[PDB]
Amino acid sequence: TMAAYTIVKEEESPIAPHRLFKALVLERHQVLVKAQPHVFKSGEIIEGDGGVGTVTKITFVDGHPLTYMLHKFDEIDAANFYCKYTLFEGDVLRDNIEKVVYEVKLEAVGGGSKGKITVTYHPKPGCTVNEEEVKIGEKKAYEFYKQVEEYLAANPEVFA
Ligand SMILES: [Cl-]
Repeated sequence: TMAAYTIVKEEESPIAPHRLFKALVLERHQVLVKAQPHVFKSGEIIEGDGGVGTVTKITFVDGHPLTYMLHKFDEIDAANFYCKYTLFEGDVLRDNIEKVVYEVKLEAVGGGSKGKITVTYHPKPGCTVNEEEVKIGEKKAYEFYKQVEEYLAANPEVFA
């Protein structure tokens, strides 16, 4: 009940993985305002050079329930379309979550991709991970994912 809580998800995309990996990982801070300008106000690198160790800050628009998030890149293997990164700060963590650790892995399937993401919610000591909260966060994450995919399909030159 006070353990970390992990979900794994796999889905195929018609988008080629080099584009999806830039949009969803490496340059996500530069795409999220373009793909979801009704949710995200800004995305920027606040520390680092783009690679391992980089911290990004994403802020939400006014009127959104959330305010900002900081993520750090832990591991990047761009040739294999793999990244581990950690959401380590922000109001979305509320009081009970220490960090959320993400692993993304894509591979080419014909002209598109197969993607796998693992998400691990780490509660603070003496706290628990609330499943309804995870469900709502994951629904919203899945909306972002699908709207990035719809943006890349509508704008085929981007990251091509
Ligand atoms: Cl600032």
